[PDB]
Amino acid sequence: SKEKFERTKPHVNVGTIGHVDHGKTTLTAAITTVLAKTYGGAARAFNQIDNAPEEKARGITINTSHVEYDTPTRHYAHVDCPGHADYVKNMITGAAQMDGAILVVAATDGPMPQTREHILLGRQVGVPYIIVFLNKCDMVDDEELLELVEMEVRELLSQYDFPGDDTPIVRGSALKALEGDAEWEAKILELAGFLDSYIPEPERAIDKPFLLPIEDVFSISGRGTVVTGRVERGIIKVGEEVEIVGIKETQKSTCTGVEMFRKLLDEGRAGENVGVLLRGIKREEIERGQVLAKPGTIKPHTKFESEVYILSKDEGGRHTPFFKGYRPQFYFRTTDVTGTIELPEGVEMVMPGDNIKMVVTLIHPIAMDDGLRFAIREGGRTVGAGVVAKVLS
Amino acid sequence: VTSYIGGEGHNLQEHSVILIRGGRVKDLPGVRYHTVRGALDCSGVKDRKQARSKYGVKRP
Amino acid sequence: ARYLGPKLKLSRREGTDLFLKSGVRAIDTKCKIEQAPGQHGARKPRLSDYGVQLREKQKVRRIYGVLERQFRNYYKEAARLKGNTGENLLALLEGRLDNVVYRMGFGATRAEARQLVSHKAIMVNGRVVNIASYQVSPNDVVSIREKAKKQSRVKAALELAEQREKPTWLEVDAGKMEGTFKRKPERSDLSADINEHLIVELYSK
Amino acid sequence: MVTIRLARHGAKKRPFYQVVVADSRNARNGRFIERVGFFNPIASEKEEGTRLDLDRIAHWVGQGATISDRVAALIKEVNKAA
Amino acid sequence: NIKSAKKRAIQSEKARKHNASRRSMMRTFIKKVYAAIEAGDKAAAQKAFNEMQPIVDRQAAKGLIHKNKAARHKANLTAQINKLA
RNA sequence: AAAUUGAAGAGUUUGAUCAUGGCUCAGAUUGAACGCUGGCGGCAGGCCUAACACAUGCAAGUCGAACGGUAACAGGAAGAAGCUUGCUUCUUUGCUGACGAGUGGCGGACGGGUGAGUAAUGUCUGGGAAACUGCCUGAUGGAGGGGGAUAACUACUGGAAACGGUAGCUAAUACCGCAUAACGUCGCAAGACCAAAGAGGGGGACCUUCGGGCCUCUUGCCAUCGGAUGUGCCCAGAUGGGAUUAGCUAGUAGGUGGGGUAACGGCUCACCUAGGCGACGAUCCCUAGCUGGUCUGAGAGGAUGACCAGCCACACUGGAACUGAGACACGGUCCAGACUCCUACGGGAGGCAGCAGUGGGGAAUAUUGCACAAUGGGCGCAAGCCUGAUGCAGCCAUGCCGCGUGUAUGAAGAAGGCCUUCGGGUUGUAAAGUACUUUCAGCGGGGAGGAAGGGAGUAAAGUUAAUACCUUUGCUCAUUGACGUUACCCGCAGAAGAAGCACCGGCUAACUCCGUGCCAGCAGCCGCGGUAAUACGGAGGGUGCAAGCGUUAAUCGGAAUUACUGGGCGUAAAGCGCACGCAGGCGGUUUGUUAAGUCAGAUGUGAAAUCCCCGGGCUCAACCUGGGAACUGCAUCUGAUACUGGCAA
RNA sequence: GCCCGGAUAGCUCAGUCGGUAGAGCAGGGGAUUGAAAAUCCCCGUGUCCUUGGUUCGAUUCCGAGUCCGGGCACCA
Ligand SMILES: Nc1nc2c(ncn2[C@@H]2O[C@H](COP(=O)(O)OP(=O)(O)NP(=O)(O)O)[C@@H](O)[C@H]2O)c(=O)[nH]1
Ligand SMILES: [Mg+2]
Ligand SMILES: [Mg+2]
Ligand SMILES: [Mg+2]
Ligand SMILES: [Mg+2]
Ligand SMILES: [Mg+2]
Ligand SMILES: [Mg+2]
Ligand SMILES: [Mg+2]
Ligand SMILES: [Mg+2]
Ligand SMILES: [Mg+2]
Ligand SMILES: [Mg+2]
Ligand SMILES: [Mg+2]
Ligand SMILES: [Mg+2]
Ligand SMILES: [Mg+2]
Ligand SMILES: [Mg+2]
Ligand SMILES: [Mg+2]
Ligand SMILES: [Mg+2]
Ligand SMILES: [Mg+2]
Ligand SMILES: [Mg+2]
Ligand SMILES: [Mg+2]
Ligand SMILES: [Mg+2]
Ligand SMILES: [Mg+2]
Ligand SMILES: [Mg+2]
Ligand SMILES: [Mg+2]
Ligand SMILES: [Mg+2]
Ligand SMILES: [Mg+2]
Ligand SMILES: [Mg+2]
Ligand SMILES: [Mg+2]
Ligand SMILES: [Mg+2]
Ligand SMILES: [Mg+2]
Ligand SMILES: [Mg+2]
Ligand SMILES: [Mg+2]
Ligand SMILES: [Mg+2]
Ligand SMILES: [Mg+2]
Ligand SMILES: [Mg+2]
Ligand SMILES: [Mg+2]
Ligand SMILES: [Mg+2]
Ligand SMILES: [Mg+2]
Ligand SMILES: [Mg+2]
Ligand SMILES: [Mg+2]
Ligand SMILES: [Mg+2]
Ligand SMILES: [Mg+2]
Ligand SMILES: [Mg+2]
Ligand SMILES: [Mg+2]
Ligand SMILES: [Mg+2]
Ligand SMILES: [Mg+2]
Ligand SMILES: [Mg+2]
Ligand SMILES: [Mg+2]
Ligand SMILES: [Mg+2]
Ligand SMILES: [Mg+2]
Ligand SMILES: [Mg+2]
Ligand SMILES: [Mg+2]
Ligand SMILES: [Mg+2]
Ligand SMILES: [Mg+2]
Ligand SMILES: [Mg+2]
Ligand SMILES: [Mg+2]
Ligand SMILES: [Mg+2]
Ligand SMILES: [Mg+2]
Ligand SMILES: [Mg+2]
Ligand SMILES: [Mg+2]
Ligand SMILES: [Mg+2]
Ligand SMILES: [Mg+2]
Ligand SMILES: [Mg+2]
Ligand SMILES: [Mg+2]
Ligand SMILES: [Mg+2]
Ligand SMILES: [Mg+2]
Ligand SMILES: [Mg+2]
Ligand SMILES: [Mg+2]
Ligand SMILES: [Mg+2]
Ligand SMILES: [Mg+2]
Ligand SMILES: [Mg+2]
Ligand SMILES: [Mg+2]
Ligand SMILES: [Mg+2]
Ligand SMILES: [Mg+2]
Ligand SMILES: [Mg+2]
Ligand SMILES: [Mg+2]
Ligand SMILES: [Mg+2]
Ligand SMILES: [Mg+2]
Ligand SMILES: [Mg+2]
Ligand SMILES: [Mg+2]
Ligand SMILES: [Mg+2]
Ligand SMILES: [Mg+2]
Ligand SMILES: [Mg+2]
Ligand SMILES: [Mg+2]
Ligand SMILES: [Mg+2]
Ligand SMILES: [Mg+2]
Ligand SMILES: [Mg+2]
Ligand SMILES: [Mg+2]
Ligand SMILES: [Mg+2]
Ligand SMILES: [Mg+2]
Ligand SMILES: [Mg+2]
Ligand SMILES: [Mg+2]
Ligand SMILES: [Mg+2]
Ligand SMILES: [Mg+2]
Ligand SMILES: [Mg+2]
Ligand SMILES: [Mg+2]
Ligand SMILES: [Mg+2]
Ligand SMILES: [Mg+2]
Ligand SMILES: [Mg+2]
Ligand SMILES: [Mg+2]
Ligand SMILES: [Mg+2]
Ligand SMILES: [Mg+2]
Ligand SMILES: [Mg+2]
Ligand SMILES: [Mg+2]
Ligand SMILES: [Mg+2]
Ligand SMILES: [Mg+2]
Ligand SMILES: [Mg+2]
Ligand SMILES: [Mg+2]
Ligand SMILES: [Mg+2]
Ligand SMILES: [Mg+2]
Ligand SMILES: [Mg+2]
Ligand SMILES: [Mg+2]
Ligand SMILES: [Mg+2]
Ligand SMILES: [Mg+2]
Ligand SMILES: [Mg+2]
Ligand SMILES: [Mg+2]
Ligand SMILES: [Mg+2]
Ligand SMILES: [Mg+2]
Ligand SMILES: [Mg+2]
Ligand SMILES: [Mg+2]
Ligand SMILES: [Mg+2]
Ligand SMILES: [Mg+2]
Ligand SMILES: [Mg+2]
Ligand SMILES: [Mg+2]
Ligand SMILES: [Mg+2]
Ligand SMILES: [Mg+2]
Ligand SMILES: [Mg+2]
Ligand SMILES: [Mg+2]
Ligand SMILES: [Mg+2]
Ligand SMILES: [Mg+2]
Ligand SMILES: [Mg+2]
Ligand SMILES: [Mg+2]
Ligand SMILES: [Mg+2]
Ligand SMILES: [Mg+2]
Ligand SMILES: [Mg+2]
Ligand SMILES: [Mg+2]
Ligand SMILES: [Mg+2]
Ligand SMILES: [Mg+2]
Ligand SMILES: [Mg+2]
Ligand SMILES: [Mg+2]
Ligand SMILES: [Mg+2]
Ligand SMILES: [Mg+2]
Ligand SMILES: [Mg+2]
Ligand SMILES: [Mg+2]
Ligand SMILES: [Mg+2]
Ligand SMILES: [Mg+2]
Repeated sequence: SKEKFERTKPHVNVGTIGHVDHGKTTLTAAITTVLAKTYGGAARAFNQIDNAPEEKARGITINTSHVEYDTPTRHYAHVDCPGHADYVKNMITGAAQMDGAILVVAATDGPMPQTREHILLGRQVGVPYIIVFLNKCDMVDDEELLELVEMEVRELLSQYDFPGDDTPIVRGSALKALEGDAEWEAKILELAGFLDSYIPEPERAIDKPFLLPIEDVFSISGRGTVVTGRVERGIIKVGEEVEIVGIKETQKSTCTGVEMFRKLLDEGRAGENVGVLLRGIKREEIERGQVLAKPGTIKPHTKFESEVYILSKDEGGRHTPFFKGYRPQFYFRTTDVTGTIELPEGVEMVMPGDNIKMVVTLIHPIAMDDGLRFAIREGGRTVGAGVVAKVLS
Repeated sequence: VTSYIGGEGHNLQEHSVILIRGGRVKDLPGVRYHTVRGALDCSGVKDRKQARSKYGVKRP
Repeated sequence: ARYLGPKLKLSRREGTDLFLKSGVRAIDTKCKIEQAPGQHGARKPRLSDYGVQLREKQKVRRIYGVLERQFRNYYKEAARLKGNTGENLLALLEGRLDNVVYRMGFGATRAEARQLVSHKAIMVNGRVVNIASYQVSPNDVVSIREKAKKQSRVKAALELAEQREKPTWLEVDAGKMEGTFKRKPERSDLSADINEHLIVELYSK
Repeated sequence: MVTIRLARHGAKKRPFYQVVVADSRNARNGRFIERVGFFNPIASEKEEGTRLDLDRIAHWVGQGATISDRVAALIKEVNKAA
Repeated sequence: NIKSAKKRAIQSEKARKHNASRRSMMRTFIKKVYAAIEAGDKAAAQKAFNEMQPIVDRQAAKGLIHKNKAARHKANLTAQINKLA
C-alpha cells in the first residue's frame, strides 16, 4: 500500500488445476522464478505460496493463493487452487474467477481420479480455455512412456468435451527450473508463450452497472475490513456508494480505496481481482458469498423458478430418481447453499439425464437475477447445471 | 438473570445470543427482564400486524 | 407537518363547524354533522373533565392547522408574555401569516391560504415569506406578488370573504390584492365560542 | 503580553467578533481580563454595526498592550474625527 | 524522536557541561570560606570572602544563579565572619 | 419603562367505611440506546465502557535583516572556448536570488487531549505578605577595549543501522576575561563588588590604506527602578459517604544555630524542650476532578458537572534531574519496567488520554476529506513559511426549530370492504372525476456576504547637509474564498418524487365483529383468557401524535413517602424498663456595660457565557446577539441596642 | 479458509454393530363442574436434526448439509 499501479497491458486471470501432490503449487513457484529472472518483475519464492501451520506440517494446500507475474504482452494474475477432493468448495471460487486454466497431469502417475473431477467442475462453472503441463518428465527417462500419457490427456479432454488435440501440451520439470538449468528454464519460458498465444484477450463488460462477488474477506490492521474478488461487471471509483447484498440481510456502505496486489488504484475495472476497502463495517457482519453491487441494481431472493439440466451416469451425476424434499448444494457465483425442491404439477419423478423446470426454496437468500448460471452438487460430486427463470421471494 | 420471551413462538434454544431490556412480568416470580424481539438471534414474531415495534416484525 | 386527511371528519368529531372545508359554498349539509364522528357515532359520550379540555385543545388546533409540538410552544410563549395566559394563546395563533392570509380573503380555506403562503405568492413589507408560522407583527402590509396576482383561485376566494364576518383589526383593499394588518386582535372581536380557559387547564398540569 | 484581539462567537457562516483584552498565551475564545466592545462583519447598513469603547483602550494601550491586525483597522474605522 | 528541533537536546547537554563547571567553581570558592571558618581569626576567612565576592556576583548576572542566592552567600557568610571572629 | 404569573391530582388493601402506608401512573428531561418507519433544510451536537493495545500519514517550527558559509541546489554578472560569433563550452565572481546541512536567537512550557489519581498538597469564596515575572511597555544611561574555543566543512577512520571517534580549520548577537560601572548587590557606614551585541536601509563632505571611515536612521543588546501580565506561597470558612474505622502521631509539635529556597517555612539538619491533632469526627476504609453551570422544583431543596468558559491534575508504567523567565517538560533528556519491534546478534528502536483510522470492549457514538480564505498562535523588519489550533466538509432524525408530503369543486351518496332488525347504515366528499398550484427536492441560467489586508506604485508629510531610506500616510493599479456546481434569485416540468405507529377495559382521548377457550398470549398499576373477551390474535372503525413514533434506562417532580419552609410516636411503624449525671442544648428577673450574634447603611467584589426582561439580526423559528436586571453571596468599613450572648451587681 | 464434537415423540432420557425405536413426565377423549383438580374409563400424541446413497429393508452403515459448540490460522 504505497506504489500506484499504472494501468498498462491487459489483465488476465490464470490458475493451476490438477491432481493431489502433482506439481500444481510447485508450477506456480516455477513460473515466478523463471519470469522474474529474465524479464525483470518481482521475485517472490515457493515460500508464502503456502505458509501457515496447516500447509507445512502436512505440506498440502488448502487456501487459494494468488500470484502476480508480468510479461511484455499481458499482466497475469495467478490462482493456485488447492487440489484435494475435500477442498473442492473453496477451489470453485478460485476456478470461477479464473479465465484460462493450466491443467497439471504427471508423466509418472498419469491422469488420476481428481484430474477428471477438476476438469468436470471447470466446464459447468466457467473455464473457457485450458493448457496441459507434464510436471515430472525427468523421473522417467524414456521416449515411449512419456508420450503415452499425452495420448490419455488428449482423450480425457475430448471425451469430457474440450478441444483436446488443439490444446498445447508442454513437458518440463518444475524442480529443475526452480534452480537454474538452461534447457529446463527455457522450456517453462515456452509455457508463458503458450499462455499468450492460445488464450485470447478476454471480453469484459465495462458498461452495465457494478457487481463484485466476494471470494475472501480480510481485516487489515489500521485501515479496516477488506473484500477480495474479480469484478464481474462495471467499474469502482473511490468514495462511491456500494450496497452489499446476499446472506443475512443488506447493508449500506462506501468504498475508501481499491487495490491490486498491495498497490493503489483509482478505477477498479471489470474482469480483474481487486481488494475493496469498506467503510464502517466489521469483520464478522460481512461474510463470504455476498456481492458488492451498486445501490438499486440487484435484490436478494430466497425462492425462484429455474430450468435445471440433471446429469446421467454417462455424463457424471445421479443415477436414481428423487421426489420433492431433496436437498443438494447450489453453487451460484462463489458460495454454495442448500434448498428444498418443489416440482411442478404433472411431474411424478425426476429421472437422471432430463431437462425440466422447478421451484427451489433456499435457506439463505442470495443476490440473483433472471439468466444466472449455477452448478448443482451433492455427495462430493456434480449433479446438474442450469439457469434461473423467474424471481418470486 | 431470567428473561421473559414475549410473543407467540420463538427461535431461542440452548445458546443463541439475545438482547435484554428491563421490565417485570408480574406473574413469574423471579423473572424481571424482557428479551427484545428482533435484535440479534431472537427473530421477530411470525404473522403479526398490530403493534410490531414491540415484537420486532417488519411491514407486510 | 400537516394533517392531509379527511377534513370534514374532524368537524363531526368536534361537533361545531371548524371552517376546514368552508370553501366556495356557504353551508355544507352533506356529512350528517354532529351525530356521526365515525362508525359508533350514535354513542352518546360520558365525556370526563380531561376529555372536555382535550376536545377544546384539539378544536383550536384543527381550526388554525397547528400540531401539538408547535402548539405547546405557543403556550410557553403565552405564559411568559404579560396580561392573561388565555388571551395570549389565541392572540399568537391569530398572528400567523396563513391565518392572516385566510382572514384577508386570499384563500377559500386556511389550508389554501397556507399553500398560497408556502408557494411564493404571499409577500409582506416588500419581502417574500414562505412560512405559515410567520408571526405577523403589528403595523404590516401583506400582499400578493404580481406574477401570481389575479390567478383563478384568488379571485373566486375573495368573493367568499364578503359573506364572512370580516375582522376589525385588519383591513383589505380588494382591487390590487393588498392587505394591511393594523393592531393585535382582541378577545371579544373574534370567535366568542372557543374556550381558552380549558386549554390553559390542559397544559398547566 | 496583553493583546486586544477578536474572540469569534456566533453561528456557522454567521460570525460575530467580541473584541477583547486578553493575554497572548490564553486561547482565542478563552480567558480574558475584560471585553471592550464588539464587531459584526455581516451587519450591513442598518442601526448597529460596530462598537468600540475607546476609554478602556487608553488604559491598556497606554500602559503596554498590542493591538491585533483586525482590531487596529477598527480603531481606524471608528475614527478620531470622522 | 519525531522532530527536527532535537537540536535542543544536544544544545541543553552542551549547556550543562559549561553550566555545571561554573557552578561547581562557585560552590568550591564558597566551601573555601567555610573551610577557613571554625578555627581561624578575622584574616584568613575575609581573604577567601574577597575572592568569592566577584565570582558569585558575576554568575548571578549571567542567569546561572539568581541575585538573591548571591545576596544570601554574602549576607549569611558575613554573619559567620563577624559573629565568630 | 421591563426581570419570575406561583403550589392540581388519579388507580391500588375492604362486603362497604374512614385513617395509616407502601406500590404504580399522568409532566418535565438525556451524550442516550433499541424496534418499526423514514423527505428536506437550518443551528447544534456525536467512545459515558478498556487511562484498552494500536500500522500509516500528519499535530512546531522559524529568521540569510545573528554567523561561518564565497556553498548543498536552481539561476545573473568580468572573462572564456567551441564553431549553426551569441548558438554553445566555461573559470571566476555575495556576485543573481535565495537555503539542503549546520552554529547561534526566539519558539517548543502556548495552543490541543484526557479525568487515571486527588476528600485536600486540590477546588470555591474572601482575605494576606515573605515573592518572582521571557515577550510588551515608563523612565534613566549606557554601551568601551580583548581573548581563547568551537561546529559545518574537509582530512582520516569505526558502525548493519542509530550514532560516533581521531588530525586539522573557521565564524558570530555563541563563549569567557578585562576596563567599566549606580538611587544597584553585601554593610553600621566608610568600602568593596557586579554588564553589554551588534545588525540592517541611505549618503553630501573630507580620510581612500578601497575592507571604505565618518554623518544617517529604524533596529538590538545591557543595568537599574517601574507598570502590565503571569505565577509561587500563606490563612479563614466552605467543599462526599462509613464509627459494624476511637485514638492517631517521632521531623512527629515548638525553640536556637548552621545550610538551602526567587521567596518564608521541619523546606532540611544538628541539639533543646514534650508536645500537636482528636467526639465542632483525627486516623483508617470506600467513592470522587472542582467551579461557573446543567436538568428539575411554587420555592426551599434534590440530582448532576457531556458540550462552551475558569482552576487543578496527568502524558506507556516507576523514578530522577538537566535546560530555561517559566517544566522537575504529551509529540525533550536520562535510567528502570512491562509490552511491541528491526537487525549484520554487537546492539537498536517505540510511546494516539493531538487529528483521522484499526482491533478489542460495548446496548451504543462518525472521514486515514479540504483549507489557512477568515479568527487568533509561533518565529521574522516584512513578504511570507508554519498551524488536524480554528474555519469548513463527511457521517448520524442524536436533539432543538422551519417548510414539506398539495389546493378548490365533486352524490350515482358508485364499486369494494365492514356491520345489520337486511329497511339500511358506515368507510365517505373519502375516492375516482373535473378545475387549479408548483413550496421542497429534479433541472437549466443569474449570484451576494463572509475581505480586513498584504503589495505595486505614488502625494505631502515624517527624517536629514539632501528634491534620499525607513515612520505616517492619502490618492492609481492589478489581485486575495477551503467553503463553492455558495446565500439568495429567477427558468421549465408535472401532482407529479415525498406517511408512517402507538394506542382504543379503569386510571386515559377512542368500539364492534370473527378466531381462541385459565390454552395461546397480554400486563405501568388494578388485573384480562375456564366456548357470547371492548383487556388475548386478526379484521374494520376510531383516538393521539406525526418524520417521527413508541419501548428501555437514567434524574427530579407528583412523594407533606426524611417534613428547614412542611410529618409524626395511647391502639396504625415509632417513648430507652427506670433513675443519677459530666460534655452538650436550653434558661426566671432588674440595672449597667460592651457590640460577638442581630439589624441598618456604605464601599469592594460575586470572571465571561448561562438564566431572566426590553431590543436587534438571520425569509420565520431554533440559533446568534446589544443593553438591563441579576449573580440570593463573601469581605471590610461606619453606625443602631430591642432582642440573644459576654461581662459586673 | 479447514479440523472436530453435539441433535431420538411436548420435556429428561433408553434403544443401534442393517431385522423396520421405546420409558417415565406431559397431552388429549368421554363421565362429573361454571371450568378445573382428584376419582373412574380409553389413547403415543414420532419429518429417529434435514437430505440423498450402499440394499429386499437404514434411527442404526457411508456421503452432503443445518444451526450451534470448541479449536487452529490469513493480514489488499
Ligand atoms: N522430481 C520432481 N518432483 C516434483 C516436480 N514437480 C513437483 N514435484 C514434487 O511433487 C510434490 C507435490 O508438490 P505440490 O506442487 O506442492 O503439490 P500440489 O500439486 O500443489 N497438490 P496439493 O497442494 O493439494 O497437496 C512435491 O513433493 C514436489 O517435490 C518435478 O518437476 N520434479
Ligand atoms: Mg504420490
Ligand atoms: Mg497445491
Ligand atoms: Mg503427503
Ligand atoms: Mg503414486
Ligand atoms: Mg418536525
Ligand atoms: Mg380531498
Ligand atoms: Mg405546574
Ligand atoms: Mg493556565
Ligand atoms: Mg464588511
Ligand atoms: Mg534518542
Ligand atoms: Mg568539586
Ligand atoms: Mg543565558
Ligand atoms: Mg397525592
Ligand atoms: Mg389515590
Ligand atoms: Mg377488591
Ligand atoms: Mg375504603
Ligand atoms: Mg440509533
Ligand atoms: Mg435502532
Ligand atoms: Mg451546524
Ligand atoms: Mg472516556
Ligand atoms: Mg493505562
Ligand atoms: Mg494507554
Ligand atoms: Mg510498518
Ligand atoms: Mg507511529
Ligand atoms: Mg506539516
Ligand atoms: Mg547575509
Ligand atoms: Mg545579504
Ligand atoms: Mg501543553
Ligand atoms: Mg493546556
Ligand atoms: Mg473538546
Ligand atoms: Mg473535567
Ligand atoms: Mg484564592
Ligand atoms: Mg527566553
Ligand atoms: Mg522587552
Ligand atoms: Mg532609551
Ligand atoms: Mg576580539
Ligand atoms: Mg589562539
Ligand atoms: Mg582552534
Ligand atoms: Mg584544535
Ligand atoms: Mg578562531
Ligand atoms: Mg546563551
Ligand atoms: Mg553569555
Ligand atoms: Mg578588577
Ligand atoms: Mg581597557
Ligand atoms: Mg543597609
Ligand atoms: Mg562606591
Ligand atoms: Mg557607597
Ligand atoms: Mg564584552
Ligand atoms: Mg552593510
Ligand atoms: Mg560605501
Ligand atoms: Mg529610536
Ligand atoms: Mg530595543
Ligand atoms: Mg524590543
Ligand atoms: Mg529585549
Ligand atoms: Mg531586570
Ligand atoms: Mg515592575
Ligand atoms: Mg525563576
Ligand atoms: Mg509551610
Ligand atoms: Mg426552572
Ligand atoms: Mg418549574
Ligand atoms: Mg415540591
Ligand atoms: Mg458535585
Ligand atoms: Mg469529554
Ligand atoms: Mg465537539
Ligand atoms: Mg474545546
Ligand atoms: Mg492555580
Ligand atoms: Mg496550585
Ligand atoms: Mg508527572
Ligand atoms: Mg505537569
Ligand atoms: Mg499521551
Ligand atoms: Mg513525557
Ligand atoms: Mg517521563
Ligand atoms: Mg513518568
Ligand atoms: Mg536553572
Ligand atoms: Mg537566553
Ligand atoms: Mg523554577
Ligand atoms: Mg513537548
Ligand atoms: Mg503522541
Ligand atoms: Mg529502548
Ligand atoms: Mg484519535
Ligand atoms: Mg472502530
Ligand atoms: Mg497555498
Ligand atoms: Mg493568523
Ligand atoms: Mg515575532
Ligand atoms: Mg521591529
Ligand atoms: Mg506596510
Ligand atoms: Mg499572516
Ligand atoms: Mg496545513
Ligand atoms: Mg478542532
Ligand atoms: Mg430531523
Ligand atoms: Mg436529520
Ligand atoms: Mg436510527
Ligand atoms: Mg381526485
Ligand atoms: Mg400548472
Ligand atoms: Mg429548488
Ligand atoms: Mg440544479
Ligand atoms: Mg477589500
Ligand atoms: Mg468577497
Ligand atoms: Mg495600505
Ligand atoms: Mg495574512
Ligand atoms: Mg514597501
Ligand atoms: Mg514601494
Ligand atoms: Mg518611497
Ligand atoms: Mg460559482
Ligand atoms: Mg428557489
Ligand atoms: Mg412550472
Ligand atoms: Mg397541472
Ligand atoms: Mg402545464
Ligand atoms: Mg401519495
Ligand atoms: Mg389447554
Ligand atoms: Mg363469556
Ligand atoms: Mg367475541
Ligand atoms: Mg386488541
Ligand atoms: Mg387504524
Ligand atoms: Mg424518543
Ligand atoms: Mg423521585
Ligand atoms: Mg420531598
Ligand atoms: Mg419538622
Ligand atoms: Mg406520616
Ligand atoms: Mg399491633
Ligand atoms: Mg405499635
Ligand atoms: Mg419510656
Ligand atoms: Mg415508660
Ligand atoms: Mg436509645
Ligand atoms: Mg449541664
Ligand atoms: Mg447558657
Ligand atoms: Mg434571659
Ligand atoms: Mg429575662
Ligand atoms: Mg459603644
Ligand atoms: Mg456585631
Ligand atoms: Mg455577622
Ligand atoms: Mg451588613
Ligand atoms: Mg457573570
Ligand atoms: Mg430576544
Ligand atoms: Mg428578525
Ligand atoms: Mg423577529
Ligand atoms: Mg438561546
Ligand atoms: Mg444576549
Ligand atoms: Mg451582557
Ligand atoms: Mg450591578
Ligand atoms: Mg442604651
Ligand atoms: Mg442593655
Ligand atoms: Mg445583655
Ligand atoms: Mg377434559
Ligand atoms: Mg388431566
